[PDB]
Amino acid sequence: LLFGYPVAV
Amino acid sequence: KEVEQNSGPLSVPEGAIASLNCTYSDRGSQSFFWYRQYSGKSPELIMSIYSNGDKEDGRFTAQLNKASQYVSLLIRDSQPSDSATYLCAVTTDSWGKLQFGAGTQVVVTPDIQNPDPAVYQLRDSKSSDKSVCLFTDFDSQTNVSQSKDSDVYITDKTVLDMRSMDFKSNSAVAWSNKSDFACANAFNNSIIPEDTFFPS
Amino acid sequence: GSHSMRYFFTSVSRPGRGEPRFIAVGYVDDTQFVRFDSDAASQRMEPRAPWIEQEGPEYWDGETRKVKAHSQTHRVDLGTLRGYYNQSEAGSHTVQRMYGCDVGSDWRFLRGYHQYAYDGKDYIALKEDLRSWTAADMAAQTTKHKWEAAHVAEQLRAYLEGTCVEWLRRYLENGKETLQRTDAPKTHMTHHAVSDHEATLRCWALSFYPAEITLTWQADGEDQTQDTELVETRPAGDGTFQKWAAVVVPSGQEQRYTCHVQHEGLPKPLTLRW
Amino acid sequence: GVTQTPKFQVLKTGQSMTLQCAQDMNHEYMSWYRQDPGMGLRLIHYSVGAGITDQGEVPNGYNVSRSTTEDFPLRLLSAAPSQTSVYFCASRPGLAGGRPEQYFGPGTRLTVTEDLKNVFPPEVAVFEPSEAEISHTQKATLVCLATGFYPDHVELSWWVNGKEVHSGVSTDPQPLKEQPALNDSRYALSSRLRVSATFWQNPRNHFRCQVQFYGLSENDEWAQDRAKPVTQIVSAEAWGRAD
Amino acid sequence: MIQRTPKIQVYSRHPAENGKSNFLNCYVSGFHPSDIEVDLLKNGERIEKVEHSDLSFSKDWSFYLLYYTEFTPTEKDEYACRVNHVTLSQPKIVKWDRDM
Repeated sequence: LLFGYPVAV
Repeated sequence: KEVEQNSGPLSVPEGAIASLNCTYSDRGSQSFFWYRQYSGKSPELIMSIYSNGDKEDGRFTAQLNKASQYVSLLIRDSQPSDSATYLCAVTTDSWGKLQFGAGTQVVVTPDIQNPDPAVYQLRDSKSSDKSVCLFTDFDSQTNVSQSKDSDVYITDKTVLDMRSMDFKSNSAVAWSNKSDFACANAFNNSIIPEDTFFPS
Repeated sequence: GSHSMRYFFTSVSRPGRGEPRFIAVGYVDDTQFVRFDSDAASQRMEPRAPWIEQEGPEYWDGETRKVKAHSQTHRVDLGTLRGYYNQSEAGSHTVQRMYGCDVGSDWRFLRGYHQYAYDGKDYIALKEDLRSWTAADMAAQTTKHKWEAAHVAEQLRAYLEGTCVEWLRRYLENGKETLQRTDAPKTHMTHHAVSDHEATLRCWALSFYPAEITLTWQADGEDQTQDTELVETRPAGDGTFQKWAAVVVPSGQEQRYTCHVQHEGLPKPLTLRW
Repeated sequence: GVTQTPKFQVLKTGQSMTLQCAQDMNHEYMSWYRQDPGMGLRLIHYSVGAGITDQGEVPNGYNVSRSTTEDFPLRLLSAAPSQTSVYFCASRPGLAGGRPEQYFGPGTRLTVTEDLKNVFPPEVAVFEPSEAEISHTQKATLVCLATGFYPDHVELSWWVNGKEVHSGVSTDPQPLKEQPALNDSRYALSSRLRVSATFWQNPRNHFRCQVQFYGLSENDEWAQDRAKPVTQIVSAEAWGRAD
Repeated sequence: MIQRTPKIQVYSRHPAENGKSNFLNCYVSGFHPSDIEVDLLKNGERIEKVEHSDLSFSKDWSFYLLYYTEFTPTEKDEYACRVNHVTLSQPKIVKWDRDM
């Protein structure tokens, strides 16, 4: 299952 | 469908513990919340859990069991102010749709260290065509039934609190427009404690 | 009997040729089970291992969504970054992201990861404690502050320590007959000749899984390992791996040499003669 | 946080209106829901970023835009009696980062009606404590009463000597419908104010029950021996009886 | 930015037994950047039905990729792999040595 919270550099 | 909060109509006395359960179907859920909604108001986020376990910050305690896909909220120390309907939210990701449960209505019922059931009658500057029987000081365990005669109105109990006196009290009102109005009749539909002080 | 789940994301900028590329692969040890490729057709998160084909609509709908999110952030990062280093729009740059978890024999949490790379070299990484970030330059600092304010460490750690291991365990059980299999290398040695003096010895490890392996040359306890030839463990194409090592010796001093095959499918480290 | 206007709005089938919403958190993911007794919260439309907009569980009857990242205006082209509900606008960071927490706006209440007449404002009336309770519990309860008003859009409060009190107030949660049979049934609301006989029996302190009503605009056509239910503040007052 | 040259490996999935069905691989690795052009050769002519793996990378950020094609070998039918990458001043070709 993929992580649900990416954030931009 | 997706989320199920155990029971709509619920109740709980003072100083007690209130347990709210929630169950979700998407195994992939990763973020769980608990919201509190005071009648006529907006839901105020009151709890967030990101790992399965116990988060107990404040007077609230939240539990998360991913294996059983279950969510909890136990309110230690019940205050009447907690009287509100609790909404349970769950989601998968930052782009997933938040999912709420029908909400489970909670009710903190005050104890009256000293009950004093009674029905009083109060009039108003006559330019008003109506009289009102104020049924007050009931036992936390009394229920105000409905109105049988339509041309006669009812009101559902409400707790009133006095800060400086440390005295609260349950109450409800009855009122209407016609030559025949009895306060005995007013609450002739319920568990009126016998001790009714019916002065006139 | 340790196991792990890793997700690899590559994004490449296409100067003047539209949107960048976004490849996403998800493994469980040395086996892949999912993928996403902006270039592909479906444009959804696709299975790659048959035991992942058993999850339902809820799974794929969610996974597709999250990978498009991952794409979206990455799509942005390429532009952000280009600004940071004030590079020209004319050239192409690469971004890579990797995160996952490790579980022990008890299958419980053990490690958590999350590295970020730009143009082939670390840009920012999560420390082992899962609460701190390591920046590789002045630019990457900005990213560090930016993230220390959004609480990435907080959410990721929750993921890495919780849901990552929970789902890895789920896959392991589901890919029982595949992921928990441990294949022993079918070793053997070969001998070729260069001249009337020096021969070349080659040890062979084949059909082994996982890839973890250490083939070694040795001289009755010495280190014939400085002057030999190793080859990157290579996939066979059927879920197993292959690898070999070789040394030169004049047609003679060849019976006293040893090959030390080390793999978890072998009780005792193998030794050979020819 | 999340702000939205108007608070209350009454309408006529076919009228157009736009519910406003704003967020000062640099969130990317705004949404709109409507809450009804039988279904709880239900999404209507939702946007993850600027220029991005998409259908929800009930997008029929609503349009929506997202030119800026701070505003997300819900639009009703031609109002309908089923649009009668409470609307909550919410926002979420999205890909912006931060607490994956969603925050709701104060909400707006809307009552639609085929004929814009039943905009009945309230008739407030205060009732003085009883000689029985004043003599008994040594306390005085005053019951106020707003009646005949519609829609159920009112804010009632107690004002003693030029201040508002919350100490001993306890008005009904949500109002009743006087005729639990009617389509355009008017409502009635109740409230209580308890006090110590010593305070009530003091000739110089004044009690006022205030009821804010939300009706028609001052620029609304009208004409039937009766004023416009414009947002009024119908009150009732009472004085003590050292009696 | 960083540039790496692809380590090329051409082999078979099973013991090259003249006559039986088999698979010809061309495992390219440790390259960077990602853009790479790989092709399988049979007597100097591009093979069409060639599959490849989903781009992935290694702990050092290097990219690895595998290209395979089913085939039946013969003592005389030559197979090779042709890779092209910016690090390569000119496409590099690597034959198949049945020993390796």
